Amino acid sequence: MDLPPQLSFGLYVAAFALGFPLNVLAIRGATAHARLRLTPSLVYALNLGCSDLLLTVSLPLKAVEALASGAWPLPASLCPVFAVAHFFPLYAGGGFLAALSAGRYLGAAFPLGYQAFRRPCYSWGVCAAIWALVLCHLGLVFGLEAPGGWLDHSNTSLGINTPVNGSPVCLEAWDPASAGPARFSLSLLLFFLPLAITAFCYVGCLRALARSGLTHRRKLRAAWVAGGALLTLLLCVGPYNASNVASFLYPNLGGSWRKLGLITGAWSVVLNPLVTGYL
Amino acid sequence: QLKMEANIDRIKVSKAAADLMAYCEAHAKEDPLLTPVPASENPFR
Amino acid sequence: TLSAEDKAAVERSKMIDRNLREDGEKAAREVKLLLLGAGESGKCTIVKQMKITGIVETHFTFKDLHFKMFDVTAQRSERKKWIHCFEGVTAIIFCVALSDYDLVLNRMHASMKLFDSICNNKWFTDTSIILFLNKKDLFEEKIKKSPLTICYPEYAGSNTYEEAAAYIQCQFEDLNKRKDTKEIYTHFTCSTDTKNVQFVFDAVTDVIIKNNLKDCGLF
Amino acid sequence: QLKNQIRDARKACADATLSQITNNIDPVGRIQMRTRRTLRGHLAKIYAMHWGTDSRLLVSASQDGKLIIWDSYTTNKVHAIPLRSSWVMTCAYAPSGNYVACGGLDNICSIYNLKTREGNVRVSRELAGHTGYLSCCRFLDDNQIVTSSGDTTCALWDIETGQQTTTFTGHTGDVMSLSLAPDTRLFVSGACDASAKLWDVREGMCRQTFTGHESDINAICFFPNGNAFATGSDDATCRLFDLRADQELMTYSHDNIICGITSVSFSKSGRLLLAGYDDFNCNVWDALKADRAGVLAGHDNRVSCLGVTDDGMAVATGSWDSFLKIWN
Ligand SMILES: CC/C=C\C/C=C/C/C=C\C/C=C\C/C=C/C/C=C\CCC(=O)O
Repeated sequence: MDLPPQLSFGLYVAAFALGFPLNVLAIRGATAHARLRLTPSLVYALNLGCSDLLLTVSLPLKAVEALASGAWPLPASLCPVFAVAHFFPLYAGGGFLAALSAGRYLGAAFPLGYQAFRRPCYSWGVCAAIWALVLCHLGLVFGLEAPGGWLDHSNTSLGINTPVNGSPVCLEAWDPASAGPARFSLSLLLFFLPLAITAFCYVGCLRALARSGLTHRRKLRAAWVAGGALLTLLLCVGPYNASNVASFLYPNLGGSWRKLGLITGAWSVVLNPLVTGYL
Repeated sequence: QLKMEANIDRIKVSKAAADLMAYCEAHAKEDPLLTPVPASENPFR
Repeated sequence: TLSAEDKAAVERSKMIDRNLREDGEKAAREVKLLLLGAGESGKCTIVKQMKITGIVETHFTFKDLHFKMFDVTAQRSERKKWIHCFEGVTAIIFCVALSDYDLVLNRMHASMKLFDSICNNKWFTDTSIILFLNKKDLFEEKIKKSPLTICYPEYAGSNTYEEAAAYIQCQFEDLNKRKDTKEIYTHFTCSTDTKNVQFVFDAVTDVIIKNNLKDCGLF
Repeated sequence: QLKNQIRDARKACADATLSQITNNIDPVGRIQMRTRRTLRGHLAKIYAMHWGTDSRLLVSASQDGKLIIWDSYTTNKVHAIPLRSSWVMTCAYAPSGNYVACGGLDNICSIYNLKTREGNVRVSRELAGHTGYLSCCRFLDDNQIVTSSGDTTCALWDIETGQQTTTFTGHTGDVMSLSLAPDTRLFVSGACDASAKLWDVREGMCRQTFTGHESDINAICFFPNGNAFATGSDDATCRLFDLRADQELMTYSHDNIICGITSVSFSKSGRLLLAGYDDFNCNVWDALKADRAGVLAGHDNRVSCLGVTDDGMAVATGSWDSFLKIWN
């Protein structure tokens, strides 16, 4: 039971029109907070805001392609650019959330050491490392798997694969059992390990707070904030990776599952600032 | 001390106000705040 | 900066700025505590235990952590004029003489009034406060000898040490209106040296954890 | 009896108000000031500042434990004296520029010699003898300094002798601020008893006392003429007192302002006065019409102090944040 194209287009437009003002307001608030004083959490907030803005910029092409006659209503020259702009933020947000959870765990379980090592330079360096690693992984996978690479067929187009007729969007009509292991490895290394790190840091912070003698209200507020962030990350990223691993396990997957996964991933840009916007 | 404070010479308030007004108007030109200063020779700009 | 004098001035300014940055980095991780008391409690017994004008400065390091304690017993002036200077301190150490309830300057009432005044200050809302009750043995001897009803006519019950100490602690703790964002670490002073410094270190660690959580955004 | 006679004499001398005399004056237009220079060397809240004689170098003392002399023309720093006590609330600059004094919770007005043979700043004297928090230190000459403490008294010290020579007593409340006349022969002190007393440098007794404030006085400053001064209290008002008239001339207050006043200073000609406020705002009042002329909202936390240069080229306002602004 695939969703009608009109409903998909409408929900994409609504999601973009709600996310964009919230995203720009969150970015403005983060910049205003950083102007007075710079904090390690503010760096992650600014990075998340930039990723959300990039995702909103990439949204309209997907929104207009979601129609029935929307196989590829755009030039193919910038198709890899759109694919990167749509794929990078999904893992970038998870990486930023994992880094923030690690920082919170370090500041809670090891307060003296964290205070002695309070340096925004370390946060900027780790953010740059995450950006570089994700970009390098995406580029290597695009070269190895997508057509036009060294291991790809010579008689092919970069991001275009229409063996029958027409012209589809990048990764919209990917050939089954072609980049299955590559997509599975990307999903693992970009979400499952960050998810495990985030869960470990969350449970460690909760244990440290329980062992702490702080006020019950402060502990409850911190636990609620951490749980809300974890629930946001789950409900925004997990379904897409689950669909990817289900497709990798056996090629029987096909139909509206990919559309639902993409819609859930697009809901991230509109749902994340609600719990982490620093308004 | 209060007796010494009481035995002092006091002048009219109007004369003192007139003197203060004359002092304020005499140095109005010399004050760089009442009259804006050009940036050509301003040390701070 | 064509002139040599201008270059020298710029270099001196850069050196001064780097020295300021180094000093700020050094002082960022340094922990300061404030010592307060009413009447004879201004001269706290912690410094005397360690041994055996204006602000008195004391330095001691526990568990590789530097602690600074300031004594304000010599500042016999208006408290509100200079109370805003002691802002951003890690914690405030309050010492109450439990054996001063019988003595009249009334001493316990004055201590409670001063505690209420300092706890309700607009500049001390974020700062945590540590409550120390001294002379527990003297207090128990006094209540065994003299009745406690004189100090608290409303209070009724037996004259044992445990319930009297609990009642005093509750009456001291319930003196703050903001019970959500303010925490009080009440304690009883004992002859053991390790217990007091351990409690102070635990309170400082809790304050540091709260500050780190606030910085990370969990507040 | 004597107080009643003094009040009757004050009432009789009040022939007319200052507003009636200044009615014919054309009102001054609105003035806009911009922060020409910003100083960010400090890493903690500052409490006092004082300009130099040449109107180029100024000294500011902050709570981190040291004071920095700033060259406002170039914004670079020229000196940095690490104070022994981190609790400092006052600072002073010598008229000759050689010496710098500071004081705080510790009852010491430490004096440092900027000019030394070895080229390194060193402590020249360490004055002691006060029993209260040192509210303000001010230099009379190269060898005379006047300090006001929290013991409801003021004293005159000698740098070479190291001991106070003349002491001033009579204030009911703690003295908070003081200002020096241009001829350095007489001065006032603003205590917490809502009163200001006029003292003598030479013989040292209070000729006249001024009352009328509803709260403790935090700031005080003489008129450029030297025959009048303005006071700033915690009840959000500024009163211009006249030495000859021995009574309040004009009051500067408004319904909008309810916050206290930290620092008060006059301009070069005395036409306009700048007063700090607890809402990180500076109001440029009119000394003759009690009308606001401008608002300096360039600060963040609270305007701790502000001062005007001798030539009146620019005004510098300190504040509890690490940034210092120069307004011109
Ligand atoms: C694709 C991204 C996947 C993982 C990304 C980064 C991950 C894990 C980082 C750290 C956790 C455990 C240990 C190393 C210690 C690290 C310092 C990192 C952060 C804290 C900085 C701060 O918030 O102040």
